[PDB]
Order: sequence, then structure tokens, then C-alpha cells
Amino acid sequence: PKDAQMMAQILKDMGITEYEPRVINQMLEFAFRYVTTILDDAKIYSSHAKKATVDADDVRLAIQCRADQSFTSPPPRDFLLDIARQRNQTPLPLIKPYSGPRLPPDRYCLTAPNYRLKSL
Amino acid sequence: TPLVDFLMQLEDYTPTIPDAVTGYYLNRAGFEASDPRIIRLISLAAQKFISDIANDALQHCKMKKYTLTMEDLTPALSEYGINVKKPHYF
Amino acid sequence: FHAQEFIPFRFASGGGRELYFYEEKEVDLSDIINTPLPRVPLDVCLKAHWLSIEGCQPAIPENPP
Amino acid sequence: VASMAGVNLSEESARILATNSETFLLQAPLQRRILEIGKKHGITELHPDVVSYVSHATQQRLQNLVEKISETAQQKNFSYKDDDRYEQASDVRAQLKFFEQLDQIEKQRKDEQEREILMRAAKSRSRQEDPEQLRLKQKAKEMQQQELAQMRQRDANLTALAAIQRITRVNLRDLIFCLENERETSHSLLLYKAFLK
Amino acid sequence: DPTMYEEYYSGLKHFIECSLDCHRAELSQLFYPLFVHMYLELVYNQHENEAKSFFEKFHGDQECYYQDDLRVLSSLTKKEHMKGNETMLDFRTSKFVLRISRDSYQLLKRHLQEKQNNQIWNIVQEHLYIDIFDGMPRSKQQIDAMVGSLAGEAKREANKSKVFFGLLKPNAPPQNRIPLPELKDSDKLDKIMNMKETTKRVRLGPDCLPSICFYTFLNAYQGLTAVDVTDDSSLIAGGFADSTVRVWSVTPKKLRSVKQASDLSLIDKESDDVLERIMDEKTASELKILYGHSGPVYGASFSPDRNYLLSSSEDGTVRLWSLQTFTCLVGYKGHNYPVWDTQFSPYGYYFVSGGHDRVARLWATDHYQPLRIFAGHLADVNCTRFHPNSNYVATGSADRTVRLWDVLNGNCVRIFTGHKGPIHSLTFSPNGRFLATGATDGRVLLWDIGHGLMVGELKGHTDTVCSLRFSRDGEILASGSMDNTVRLWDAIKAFEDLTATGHINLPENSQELLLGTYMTKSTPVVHLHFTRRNLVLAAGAYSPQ
Amino acid sequence: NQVLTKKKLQDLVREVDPNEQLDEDVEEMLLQIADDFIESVVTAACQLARHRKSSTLEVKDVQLHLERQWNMWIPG
Repeated sequence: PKDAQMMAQILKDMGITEYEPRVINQMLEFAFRYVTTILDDAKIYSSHAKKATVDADDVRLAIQCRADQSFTSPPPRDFLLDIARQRNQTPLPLIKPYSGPRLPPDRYCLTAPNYRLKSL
Repeated sequence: TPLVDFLMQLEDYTPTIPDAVTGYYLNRAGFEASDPRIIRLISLAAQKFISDIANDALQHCKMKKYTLTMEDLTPALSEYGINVKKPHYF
Repeated sequence: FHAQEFIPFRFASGGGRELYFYEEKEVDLSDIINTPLPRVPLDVCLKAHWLSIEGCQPAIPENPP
Repeated sequence: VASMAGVNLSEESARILATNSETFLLQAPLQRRILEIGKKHGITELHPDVVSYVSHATQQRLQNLVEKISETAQQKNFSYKDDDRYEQASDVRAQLKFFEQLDQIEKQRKDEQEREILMRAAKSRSRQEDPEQLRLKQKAKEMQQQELAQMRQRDANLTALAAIQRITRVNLRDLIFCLENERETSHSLLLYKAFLK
Repeated sequence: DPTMYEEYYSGLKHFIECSLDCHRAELSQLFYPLFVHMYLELVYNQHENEAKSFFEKFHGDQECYYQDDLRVLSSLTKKEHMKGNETMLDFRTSKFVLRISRDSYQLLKRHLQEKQNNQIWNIVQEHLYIDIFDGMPRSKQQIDAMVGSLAGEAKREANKSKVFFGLLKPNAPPQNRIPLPELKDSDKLDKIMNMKETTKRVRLGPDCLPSICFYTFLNAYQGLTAVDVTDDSSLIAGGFADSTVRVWSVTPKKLRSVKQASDLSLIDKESDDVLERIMDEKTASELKILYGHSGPVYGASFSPDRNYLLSSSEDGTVRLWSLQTFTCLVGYKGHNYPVWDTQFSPYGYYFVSGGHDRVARLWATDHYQPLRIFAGHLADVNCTRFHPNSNYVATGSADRTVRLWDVLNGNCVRIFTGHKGPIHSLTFSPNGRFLATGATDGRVLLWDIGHGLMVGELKGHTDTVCSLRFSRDGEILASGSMDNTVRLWDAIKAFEDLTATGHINLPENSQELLLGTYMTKSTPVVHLHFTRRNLVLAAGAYSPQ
Repeated sequence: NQVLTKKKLQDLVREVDPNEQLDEDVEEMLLQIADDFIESVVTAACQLARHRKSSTLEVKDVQLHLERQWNMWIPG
């Protein structure tokens, strides 16, 4: 196909030699889902600005307002290094010698009487 | 306790989806088969969801019965807030 | 599909859509019922063998050559 | 409202009956708050019906989150053991308590062995030299203090005669549980920091 | 400025390739960081056409080991594409370290302090550190051995901190440095039968090559993603892609759960049998399946007392499974992202888990929150390994660096760079002096820990080296990779020699350090384990492929 | 500077449950969530207003960001 032969070149440019045949079919299904939610929001933004033609600033708005919600990322390095030094300053606690099975408080564990219904 | 009574009746009930298949997709998400009746209620809830979508789609087909087309699933899931996608790339 | 509310399915994979390029795009609804279901394969088991006996690889069927 | 059979309509209508079965932001500091973010875009003045619309929008954001954390803060206040339609299946906490009791018994046996060694070292007359003497001295100081405490308790007795609505509480777990489920604030720096608070 | 970046970079490219060959191989190090820092500054200032032209003109003169980073960069053409990458966002703000000699830096600074090239000199002194050592300029096959990372080849001032790399009972830490747990009488009973196994332990060396017992997973149509074996070869755990952990007993002794609380209340304690009395015989299998992860289990770690299985998965939780009740106890939710590895401490109280969120957390099995956050990596923390004294945590990662972290203060005390792919295996020497790391380039790099210097390079493997272990004596390092081979390396002849130049001349001796290579039948060697009698165990799902 | 006065938030809980008490940590996180919501909504609404070539930030702009990204549908 046309758009499915370009999908095998996006993977081969990323060095993906081996892949399942259903991999191309659902990256096209995601790419179709992504462009019919940019352009669906683009004509919502065009009707907000009251213009009959969806021009390039509408797609510039609908991309950056969908990328502000959908595609997130891990936390940044200046945020990870601040919560590290706030946590790594606290000294390590000592251990009670014969406390038993060392566990968190019981509202943080998964150890409850764990009931079930009576069969009748 | 209407639902507690129903789950107690769910022993001796065989659902449309098997418990070897409903229990497979529950084990995939961490839900382990402690009680068969609970697996059966989950199976029946999934069945009701698919059946309700299908019946709405049939009312749309009768308005425009017989064949279920993507243009029947499209207005049927639109009241659910679900925008279904055409394939369009095959 | 895409659910705006996102509450019926929250980041739950439905395993994709089994669709093809050379598909028929229309099937009969009793053809899918009357076909036999595929066999569920064997569960995972742990077998042990020998790659090396004091430096030498044995010619057992669990070894390549 | 756009969807007549919408699926979040049936959620918060059945959630309220589950909690029944057990903001109005300040207009003066908010109007300065909208205008300062408007300097970064060129939105120099705002419509007079917006600062009360954002306050109605902030209310329905938190009321959709206060109702959501209330139906999981009452999920923990359902005691099964009062009902007898339910049966207990696996009490692992009790087994952990039994393991702790076994560890305590091992500690007590070690203490008894130490006491036997102390009884052996009592007879120190240059026989085992430093080791017998060291064990005896440490034990004697502890024994004398214990004996004095028992004797002072007897002294205390004679002097003594002469002398004479379940409130449901929402934890941070219930708020965190209602953040990783919704699509917004699932991968966010406010939930990621909340794992350390 | 931006339209003449292909004139600044090509001028410095013309100066370096016209230099003499002793300084040319060392001055070729600043081709890659000056190519990326000029390309990323073009796309951050919204100069896309010029960025695309620069990428096309200079991408092919970059070293072959940099192809993956080059492909991620070729995708990055917009500014907002790079504003949510968080690896090139941290590359743009950090400084490339670029260890060069003073004999070659004099030729570089005599070509940059002049006004003819004051623009590329302005990019160098803004985006590049330069760490100068007084010595010989390194060869090209020695520079190739120690570069490969992003913000790579770190300073010698990082690798000069005092590291207590010795074992517990002048390089050993005190026992009260890290508050380690007590040694119980059941834990002291374990070491009594452990030294009975040490009596039958064979000296391996280059002559008495060990026997390898491969424990293959035969069907495994759910993909096996994690294996661990206990310290005595008694249990084998399997983490699978169908969100399950499966414990197998390999000794002829079935897996039993302890009795329920009603059955324990009627028996008495203080009995000699006690543990035997508690076992339930109604529950006795050769296989126990553990459910509760909502995602593929990627880490698996036993505790040294043979209770307390650990597992981490894609759903962002680390789970502590009991092996006496065979249920889940705790779910440690600190990552929102796939936790790629976890490991218990060799004393069994603390554990470290590294995830997709580019940190590694230190937990203690007593707190719902971590104790130490090791947050200096620029990509995913793929591996997390404890030191044999458990005062130091080594975290390999996907930004091609290995970092040692002190458990006190959470400080990075060593940075080991020189891998070309993401590190997928770490192991420590039983001495505590050395550290073997493997990555996707098929290279096993042996690092010193006191000197912070790589001491050897083992380059026999072809695909990703996913499992390393030293022997119980330290005589042999075993390597298992995706080429379905278990290679054995001489881990005594590799450490025969024990600076201020911050590097040693690596020997190119891999051929003499290979004692043997054994090929698996279509089976990637996921785990490597050494029995206490020095017998190699290996586990891998058989994939016909 | 604080827009939510920590007492009207307690009336948002009393309307749902007359017998419920939040923790101080929960209240502070709820206040942070409110502050973050106000900021994100206003920034995107202002992006829509610049798009409509306006300096006025009318509700149409605030109402559109709720319906498309948050699905709130507050009556205007």
C-alpha cells in the first residue's frame, strides 16, 4: 500500500529490522487517530475565530493544545535533583533488632483478613 | 442486597463468555480467580456493555436490520462519547 | 476508538484490531461462530539440561549441533 | 451534556448514591491572578463575567474530586466482619503476627542462654580471670538496680497506705488514588511529588 | 550567527583533520558534542531549515557508535519536539566533559584564542567542559574504548572520592556506617550450611572449567522478562509478560505455604520443630504463581533469607511477595513509570529499584516512601546493583553511563563511561574491588572501583549482554547474551595489575581471557547464577524464532 | 494572593458528606490542584483569545478550553 510502505521506512530508519506484521497496521491506526483529532479540534478553533477556511494557524493551535495534554514526559532533571537532595539529607534510621517481619504500617501493606461471600 | 443475591445465584449460571477466557484477561491485569461467581459477574457486565452498544446500532440500522456497518457503530457510540475510527489505510 | 471521557476504558489495551490489507471487509455472522477455536498451548514449565560437562558441550537434543 | 447517554453522567449519579449508602473563589485576588498570566500573551483586560466563570469552573473541578475521594475514603470503612453474609478467606496479617511472636521467642531463648552464662560466671575467683569477672560485674550492677526497684516498690506500698460517631477521614492515599486513575494528573509533577509527601 | 554554522563547524573540521596524527585522534573527540550542541541550538531558536542542512552535511562524519543518538536527533527538527524529550533537554544544559591532553590542548587553544575562530571558540567555552590531563595523547583505539555516552567521559574530580569498596566482617566501611539489620539465629543457621557447600566448592581457574546447567523455560508463550535464583540453588523465579511471577522449586522439596492463623493458634511455639510444625502440607506444589502486577514483571529479586521475593513491572509498582504465605505484602508506589529493575541488598533489608523516570530509589521494606533518590542519570535507570558491603549502589542506565552511588548522602561517587549502548547487566566482583558491566554493544567492560578506572574490555559477544556474574571465588566471569552463548572469561588474568592521567592502557587481550564459548539452542541467556560449589546455572525461555 | 480560603473548601466537603474531615496534607494538595487548574485553564484560554485576535479574554474562550480538554460543560 501507499501509506503502509512509508511506515516500513519509518521503522527501518529507526533501525527496527524485525517486527510483527500487525505493527504497521496499528501505527497507521494511531496516525489516523491522531490526525482526525487534530483536524477535528482545528475546525472547532476555526469556528471560534469565525473563519470558513481552516488555515495553518488553526492546526498550529490544535497541535500545541493537544501536545499539552496527550504526550507527557518524565520529570525534568532540575526537578529530580531537587527532590533528591530534599530526600537524601534525611539520615538512615536504625533498625529494631527483633521486630519480626519488617513491614510498613498495616494501612500501607496488603495484609488484611481478605473476606469472601458465603456460598449458599 | 439485590446484587449480593444475584452473585449468590451466579453459581450454576454459565455466561456467554467462558471463565477460562474472562479469567485470562483478569489474570493479565492482576485480578486472580479467588471466586468463580465474581468472574461470572464481570463477564456478564462486559456482555451487557457490548450488547447495549449493539442494540443502539441496530436501532440506527433499522432507522436508515441485517448488516452492522461502521456507519452504524459511529452514531451508536457517539452518545457514549466514543468517537470510533474508520480504517482508511488498508 | 477514542473515548473523550476516558472512564469506560482508562489506558486499557484492547489488543488492537485484527485487520488486513487483502481482507474481505464483510463476513457472515455465523461463519465466526461455527469455526473451531484454536488450541490453548502448554503452560510454562522448567526443564534443566547440560550446556557443558567440564568444558565440553554434549550432543544432546537440547544442544544445537 | 453534548452526549445524551454519556458515560460520566451515569458515573457521578451512581457515585453519589454510593456515598449516600456510605469553592467559590475570592473575586478580588483571582482578578489579579488572571491578569498577570495575561501579560505573557497580550490579554491586557478581561471580561467581567469571566472571573466568576473561572470560579465556577474551579468549583466543579474540585467538587468532582472531593466526591471522587469521598467514595474511596468510605471504601475502607466497610467492615465485613460485622456482616455474616461474608466469610474470611486468608488472614496473612495474623500469620505475620505469629512470625513476630516466633522471633520474640527466639530473642527470649537467647536472653535465657545469656542468663545461664551469667549464672556460670557468678563464681569468679580468678578461675576464668578477666572474662568471668567482666560478666559478673555487668550482671551485678543490673541485678542490684532491679533489687532496689523491687525494694523501693515495697517501700512505696507502706508509704502509699500512709498517703491515703464514626468520622470518615481522607488520607493522602485517597487523593493519590484519585489522581493516577484520571487522565489528567496521571503523569504529572503534582502526583509524582505527592508520592514523597 | 545561525546561517554560518556550517562554516564554523567545517572550519574546525578542516583544522583537526589537517593536524598531525598524534593529536588528530584526540582532537576528533569534539566532533560529536559540537555537532549536537550546534544542531540543538539551531532547533531551539527555531531555525529548522538551517538545522536540517547542518544535519545533512555533517551527520556522516560522526563516529559509527553514535548512530542511535543521531537518529533521535534527525527526528528532532522543531523546538516543541525537543521541549518534551527531556534527554536532549538535559544534554543542552549540561557540559560535555571531553578529556583531552595538554599536548593537544595547546594546538586547540592556539586555533581558538585567535579572532579568526572566535565563534566556535564561543560555543566550546559555553557548552563544553575540557578536562586536561598531563600525559601522552591517547590512541584512537583507546579513545574508542572510553567514549560513547551523552555528556560523556566524565571528570577525574568525580572519580577521586574515597570509596569503601571492601567487604564487611583499609578499604572496608565500619559496620555502623549503614545501619544494617541484625543476624538472627535462623540467619546464622543459614551460614552454617553455606560453608558446608563451600567445602565442596571447586577452584575453577582456566583449567577446571565449570559445568553449566541450563534451566530452560520450555513453553513460555507469555514472554519471560525476569529470572532470579536464590543464593543457594533452591528456588528459581520467573517474571513473565502475562503479569505473573512464578516460583519453581529446583531441589526435591515442594513449595509449601505456612498454615493459617487458626492452625497456628492451636500449636505451641518454643518447640524445636516450630518451622516444620507450621508448614502446610495441603498446599505443596512444584510451582506457585503470583498474581497482582498489572503489567509485565521486569525485575525479580530474592532475599538472602529465601523469603521475600521482589518484583517490579510496567505499572510502576515494586511488590514484595512473601515466600512463607505466597501472597503479596507491600506495593511500593514511587514511580509512575516502568520500573526496569529491582534488587534486594545482600543483607536483605534495603532494596533499590530503578525505573523509566531516570532515578533509582532506595527503599527499606519498612517505609512506604524511599530513603534515597539517586537522580543524576539522563535516561532510564536500566540496572540497579548493590555492592557486596551494601554501602554502594551501582546503577547502569540508557545514557551509556554506569554510576556508583553512596547510600549515605545519596552522592554519586563514581561515573563509568565507555559503553556504546544502554547498559543491560551489572555485576560486582566478590572482592568488591571490580565491577563488570555489559550493554547492547556486546562489550563487557571491567572497571576498578577504588581507582575509578576501566581495567579491561571483553569484546567477544555479538548482541546485547544481558547477564553477568563472577564466580564464588572470583576466578571466572560468566557472560550471557542474546547471541545464545555463555562465554567464560578469566577473571584472574584480567585483574593482574592494581595515576593522574585517569586512564590505563587497556591490553586488547580478550582472546587470551576467553576460556570458552557455549551456544544455547535458540535460547537467550537471561540469567547467570553460580552455585556455592561453583556450578553455573542459566535460565532462558526457549524461543524457536 | 491565595484565591481559595481553606474554609470554603471545607464547605465543599460538608455539602458532600456532613461527617467527613480531610487531612491537612490533603487540603494543601487540593489547594495546589486548584491553583494549577486556574493557571492551565487561563493560559490556554488566553492562547484561544490571541487566536481570535482579541485582548479581552471573554468566557467563550474559557468555556471552549473546558469542553475540549477537560469535558466540564459548565453552563455559561
